[PDB]
Amino acid sequence: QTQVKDPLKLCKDVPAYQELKTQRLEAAQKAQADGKPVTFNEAGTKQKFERYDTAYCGQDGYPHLITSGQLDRAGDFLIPSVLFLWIAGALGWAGRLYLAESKGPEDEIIIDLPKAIKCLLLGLIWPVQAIPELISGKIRVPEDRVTISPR
Amino acid sequence: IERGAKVRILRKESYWYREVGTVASVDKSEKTIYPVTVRFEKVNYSGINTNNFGVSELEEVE
Amino acid sequence: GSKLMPDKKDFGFAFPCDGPGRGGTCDISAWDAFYLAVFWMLNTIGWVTFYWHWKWISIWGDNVAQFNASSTYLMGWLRDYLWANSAPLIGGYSPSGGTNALSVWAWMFLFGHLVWATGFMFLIAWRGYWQELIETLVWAHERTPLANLVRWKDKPVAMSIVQGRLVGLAHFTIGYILTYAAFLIASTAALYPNGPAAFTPAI
Amino acid sequence: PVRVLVDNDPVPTSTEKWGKPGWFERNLARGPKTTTWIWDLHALAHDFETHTSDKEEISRKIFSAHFGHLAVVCVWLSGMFWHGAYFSNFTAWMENPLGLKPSAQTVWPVFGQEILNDPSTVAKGFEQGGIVITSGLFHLWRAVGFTTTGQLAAMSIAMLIIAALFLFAGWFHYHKRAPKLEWFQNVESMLNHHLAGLFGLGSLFWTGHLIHVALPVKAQLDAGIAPAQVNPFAGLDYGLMGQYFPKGFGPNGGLGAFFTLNWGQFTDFLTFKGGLEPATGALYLTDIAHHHLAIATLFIIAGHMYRTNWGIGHSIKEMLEAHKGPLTGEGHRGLYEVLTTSWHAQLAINLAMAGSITIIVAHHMYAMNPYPYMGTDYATQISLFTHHMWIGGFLIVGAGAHAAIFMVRDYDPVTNQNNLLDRVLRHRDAIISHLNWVTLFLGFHSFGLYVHNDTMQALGRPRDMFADFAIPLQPVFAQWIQNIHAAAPGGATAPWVGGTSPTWYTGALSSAATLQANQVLALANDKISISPIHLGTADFMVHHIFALCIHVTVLILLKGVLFARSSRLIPDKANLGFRFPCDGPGRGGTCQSSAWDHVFLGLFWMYNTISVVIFHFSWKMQSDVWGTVDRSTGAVNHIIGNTDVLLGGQTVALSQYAASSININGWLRDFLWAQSSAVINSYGGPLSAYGLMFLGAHFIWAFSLMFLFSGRGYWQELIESIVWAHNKLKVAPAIQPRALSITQGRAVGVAHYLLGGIATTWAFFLARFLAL
Amino acid sequence: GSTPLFGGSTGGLLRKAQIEEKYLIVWNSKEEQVFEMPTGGAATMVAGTNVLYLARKEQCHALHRQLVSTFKIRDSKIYRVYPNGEQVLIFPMDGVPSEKSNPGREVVGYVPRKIGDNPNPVDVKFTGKETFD
Amino acid sequence: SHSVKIYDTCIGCTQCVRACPLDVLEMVPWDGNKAGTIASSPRTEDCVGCKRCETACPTDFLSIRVYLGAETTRSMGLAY
Ligand code: CLA
Ligand code: CLA
Ligand code: CLA
Ligand SMILES: CC(C)=CCC/C(C)=C/CC/C(C)=C/CC/C(C)=C/CC1=C(C)C(=O)c2ccccc2C1=O
Ligand SMILES: CC(C)=CCC/C(C)=C\CC/C(C)=C\CC/C(C)=C/CC1=C(C)C(=O)c2ccccc2C1=O
Repeated sequence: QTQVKDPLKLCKDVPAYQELKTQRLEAAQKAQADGKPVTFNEAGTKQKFERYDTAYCGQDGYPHLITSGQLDRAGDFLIPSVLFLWIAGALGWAGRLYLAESKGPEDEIIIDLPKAIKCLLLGLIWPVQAIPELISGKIRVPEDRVTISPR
Repeated sequence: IERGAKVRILRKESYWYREVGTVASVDKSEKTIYPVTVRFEKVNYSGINTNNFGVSELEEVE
Repeated sequence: GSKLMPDKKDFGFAFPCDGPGRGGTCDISAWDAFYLAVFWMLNTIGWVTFYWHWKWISIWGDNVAQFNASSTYLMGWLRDYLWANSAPLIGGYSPSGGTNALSVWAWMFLFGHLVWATGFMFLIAWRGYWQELIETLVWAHERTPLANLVRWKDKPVAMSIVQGRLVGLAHFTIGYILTYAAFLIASTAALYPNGPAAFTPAI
Repeated sequence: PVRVLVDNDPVPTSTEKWGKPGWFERNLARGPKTTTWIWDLHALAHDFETHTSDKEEISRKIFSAHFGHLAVVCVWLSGMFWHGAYFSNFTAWMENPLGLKPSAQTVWPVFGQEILNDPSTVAKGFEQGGIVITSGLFHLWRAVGFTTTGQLAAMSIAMLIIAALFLFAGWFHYHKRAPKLEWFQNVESMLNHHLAGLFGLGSLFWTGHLIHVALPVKAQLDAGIAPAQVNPFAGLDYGLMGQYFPKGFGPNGGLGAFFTLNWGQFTDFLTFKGGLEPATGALYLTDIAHHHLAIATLFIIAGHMYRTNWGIGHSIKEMLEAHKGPLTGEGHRGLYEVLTTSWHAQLAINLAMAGSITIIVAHHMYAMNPYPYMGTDYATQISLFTHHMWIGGFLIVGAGAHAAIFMVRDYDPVTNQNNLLDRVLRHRDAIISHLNWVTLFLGFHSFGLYVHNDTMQALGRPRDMFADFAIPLQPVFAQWIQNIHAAAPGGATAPWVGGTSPTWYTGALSSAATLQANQVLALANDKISISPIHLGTADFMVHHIFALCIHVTVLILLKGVLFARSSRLIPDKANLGFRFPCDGPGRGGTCQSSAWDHVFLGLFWMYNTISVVIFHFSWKMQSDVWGTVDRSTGAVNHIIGNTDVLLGGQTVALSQYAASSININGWLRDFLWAQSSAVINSYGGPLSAYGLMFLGAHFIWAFSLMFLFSGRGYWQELIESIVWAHNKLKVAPAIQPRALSITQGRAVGVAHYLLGGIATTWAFFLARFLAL
Repeated sequence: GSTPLFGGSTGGLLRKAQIEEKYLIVWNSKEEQVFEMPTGGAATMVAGTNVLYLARKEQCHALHRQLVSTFKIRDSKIYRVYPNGEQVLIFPMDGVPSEKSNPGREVVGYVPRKIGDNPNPVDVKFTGKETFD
Repeated sequence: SHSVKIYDTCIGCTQCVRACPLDVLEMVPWDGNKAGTIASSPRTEDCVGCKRCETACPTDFLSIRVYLGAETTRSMGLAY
């Protein structure tokens, strides 16, 4: 057992990140002249480690994310969090909009496209409608209209 | 209760408990225990959409 | 009780099903939820004890950097934990090098794989297959000369629906535990058996 | 009596029915109310007998669906030729078939997946490289005379035209000119045309391709002409045909030798060699041409056996009615009525044969390699054997399924009165109980030997083992058969056959360890294409494992057929159908008593069967056959290489298969643990997709056990609490969520079990042999 | 009456039919015709009274279902035969079919409540009494 | 022998009686429904417990209930 007092520092200070960063750039310059089209070319790899330079790295040299809510690492989890909840909330609200306007079960196996695009467009701004339905209790059915089992 | 009215189910073992069905038939006779026939939007686990209830198991919501 | 079976308490804790009606009702009893959760308990404790063992053999073996690098993806668990530490175990007996002290764990490790896999037969192939098979064996015994003189006192029947689940769970569980115990003991006792445990206090 | 009865435009070609899925069956036409309807739609869509009772309308749907399937296969074949033409290193592989790995799938560079394009496929025309292919398509295309990629592109276009022809005829013979029921029942005319026309003239026309394309192209490549310079029409010029084949295409003229019955001139390009050519490791093309000419003659002859419209020929119904005896009652009477009124009876036979033939293809292709240089492509050899083993096993299980469907749907007591079918049913308890006994015998006396050996080795008693180094179990009958076939070319029973497969020549050796280079067939890359295959104790033991797994699979499928209609348990089982989950928890419990559930259980045992076969093939070929030869010592270095068995300790040298496969720990350590090192280390390179597929297939296999081990009553109750939360927030759907049916939960489980298990071995095999 | 024409099978009677009980099904046939045995296989019924010995009551009732659905033969009778030789008629019991209501039958198994008004299992604890009483 | 109970929700549709492969069930006259009849289970010593009767019963939650009890030769469905 060996205590790690400093598990994380800036990646640009870690020498195992400088190992990796030069080892990736050398592979990107190897494929630029006398090479093959790759996902990370020489300018793509420069920008990749331009982003990782001000990140936190462990001793292996790989970036580690901080998800505690701290705001110098808000791009690590907090900003992808708002982007997720907007897009996932849009798809959830759009299905809820389409379900209420459904003619029947045939609208569930044959998608009514101008109804579906409109619900998917109206779902895009879902917190314009959802939170005024969320404080009113309009988001939920009363308890004596929802089936339950014996107790 | 009469034919056509929307009614809630108080039969707890019913699939449609606390749901709203439509009265399709009320038996005009005595001696019949469960005289009111209710039709529903949801089939149960057997694909059945109707059942018979007493008036004591129904709540008129209309 | 539930919506599928509102009077389930009248049938008790352990019963097979309520038949193929209402869509089909296999594994509806509260006993069957016990049976399903034993798999999930065995899986969870498996994850817990895999994690304890790999973190500690990386400490004992001076390979913590390998644990920190390879535990973040599932191939690292397969290769660096399961595949690498199986080597002294499955070499416990061999045509080239004879046997050593790990031969009993090597044999138990295979035994546990066999018992666990035998559980799958009970868990997958259910009763009505076996009952029709037993009726042909009952026919064969009664028609075979010198053997039909011997008669059972109790009529052979296939195991009940609940019994097939219990016996299948028992083989699955025993095979689960014996395999891991053979692996845990033989990998530790061969590759990482002893260490100092003295330390210098910190100030 | 053989006429053509056709109704004209019986079905209008309209898209009105596309607005209503599930129109074809009376339960589904009422629309979805639950999610069970969705699965019911797919499971019933090709079950044409549930859609109508009209046998003629069922026969019309089948005939038209067959055209659609043929169009699918031709589109698939068109894609293979297209990817060979435009996305391959076929041009560079043709110059160096032994130095370059074939690749015909290249990968776009996003997310870093271009790591799957590898060097050792990189060459000119194929700069970025690609996935190494193991289908053997380049060896097949080179064998039948493809030299350039521009010829593959024309073949891709031709296959799309054949596909569009096939798809049009399916529209035509359903919507425009649909044949009547008596047209389909002309089985004597159908057999005449398929034997003489399809199989006979198909082989005769292929002989003409072999003679005029495949033979002269190979004559030009053997002359040293580069394949870009190879004239493909050289077999159509009689003069250029003269220089390669001086006797058959000579001054003693070609077609002049044919009509004067001077066929001895044709021994230049039609031979009876038998063996493999030592330079390519493949069969002689003149042997292949004479083969297809000889079987064309026999098939065209066979297609004149049955009577159609000219008096002569056999009547199948009168033939079947004559072949009866005292021991078998009325004999084959009524089987003509079975086989001309049941599509399932014909499908059961034709799946049994197609699956069994595909397995014969697997054995015959490794041992008698038809394609030059393919015998040294070990990943191709492994893949082609394994693929056709799996295809054959799946089709045999389907034969058991449709035999059972025949028994439920199309069996009639009036047709089968004391005939062969009726008499099999009347002793089904005798058949199944004897099959129960022989599987128990085989399982004890084959797998128990492995367990004996595991235990003896662990106890430190290797002299008590069943092994070549210990108590031997020699497979003396198979060694006898090998001795017969080794002696037969040139010998008394085949005097003018010049050779046979080299696998037979094991006379003359007592192990694969003591193999010299003169006995093996190595090519110019010094790699062994094929060798004598020694059969010892380990091959005795594994062959009785094969017999165990086949007999259990037979036991399950035959129990499903013979008890499809009734049992002592369920006397009216046929009224419940082919596919029902159970008859309730009574009679002790009747789960999985249906004939469908025997197909379900039989798939796992087929899986167990084919998994042992391909594992046996992989280890035995690596240990005893494949490898390299050294031009010093005449030494054969197999891929694995010769365990020393201690035993005394005076060490005994055996091949690794003979020394180690005789117990389960050897299979676990020396086969599964040792050879998985390629796939678990494949990350960061081009085989890393196999490492991902290896992990992902393990996942899918494990995921299947959720379905196999549980029951739907749990899941339906769990769905109830979840539907409550969707009900509570106005997100409940109108199509009510149901748990999968009991049968579907079994079908989902076995599909994911098979998919995960087979794809694991696929990733294991291909990473093993493409890395070494 | 006589046995239907059948060459015998392995799916018929076992030693239970000698020591415990077997079953007899009797039906009249107007035409000689072929039917499927519940044991497995095809047999021919005579033009007369047919008697057939079967192992279970369910096998007898399955043949009766086949005789009704396929051949329109209605008047089938099922007897339970004891090893001493006693026959007891078990089907049909009162001559009237079970599906048709008949004045004269006693109601058996009647519980005068809907199924969700059964008492709790804690109510019937430490007794052989069940909650379906 | 299994217990086959009939509850007062029976509508007299006779579908359980037709479903039963053992002739356990029959219709007796009643006054509690419009059909004037109710299923009865006089011959439950022949009941195998297959629950085909419960499958045929249309009433929400069912008017006929099979409780699997002590197993006999008859109720286990043994031909031996
Ligand atoms: C209209 C779409 C929709 C919405 C708004 C919801 C909402 C919810 N689901 Mg449900 N669910 C859905 C579809 C939806 N679901 C579908 C199609 C399935 C079958 C796969 C499920 C299966 C399911 C389970 C098993 C559970 C939930 C749960 C929940 C709740 C918690 C969030 C969650 O766990 O999501 C998880 C979502 C899924 C697993 C399904 C997502 C699959 C796709 C993305 C949804 C389909 C989108 C639809 C086609 C869009 C059409 C719109 C267009 C026509 C305009 C939340 C109320 C949980 C709960 O009960 O919490 C209290 C829970 O345990 N859902
Ligand atoms: C040219 C367009 C066309 C149109 C408008 C119709 C219209 C119809 N067909 Mg016909 N048919 C066609 C072409 C067409 N067909 C072709 C090309 C074939 C040969 C395969 C057939 C063979 C055929 C049969 C055997 C039957 C019909 C039936 C029908 C009727 C109902 C079909 C339905 O609702 O299922 C909806 C189906 C789909 C939307 C398509 C399913 C496609 C699956 C998923 C894949 C199929 C692969 C395909 C065949 C091959 C592609 C090869 C390659 C090029 C990719 C409807 C009148 C049915 C009928 O009339 O019953 C009385 C019926 O039984 N058709
Ligand atoms: C020439 C070959 C052939 C033909 C024409 C048929 C035809 C038929 N079969 Mg048979 N059968 C076959 C071979 C064949 N089968 C084989 C090889 C097997 C063994 C597996 C079977 C076993 C079998 C059973 C057990 C049953 C049938 C049934 C049927 C009938 C209905 C099919 C249907 O609608 O299902 C609909 C088809 C689907 C819903 C698609 C199937 C999808 C499979 C299960 C999984 C595919 C996954 C794929 C391999 C990998 C994808 C992974 C990727 C996407 C990630 C139809 C008569 C059924 C019947 O009742 O007959 C009356 C039936 O129960 N067959
Ligand atoms: C306890 C005692 C007195 C022993 C005396 C000494 C004696 C005779 C030892 C012998 C014990 C044994 C091995 C009895 C055979 C067990 C059997 C009927 C297995 C078939 C069977 C299988 C394989 C399933 O998968 C399955 C799944 C779900 C439900 C039912 C079944 C089922 O039935
Ligand atoms: C294009 C596309 C993919 C759209 C998404 C499609 C949409 C909208 C929903 C998707 C629903 C799907 C695809 C699956 C859920 C199936 C399900 C209820 C599983 C639970 C279940 C489990 C886990 C068992 O083990 C089992 C065992 C034996 C019997 C029954 C069961 C059983 O029922």
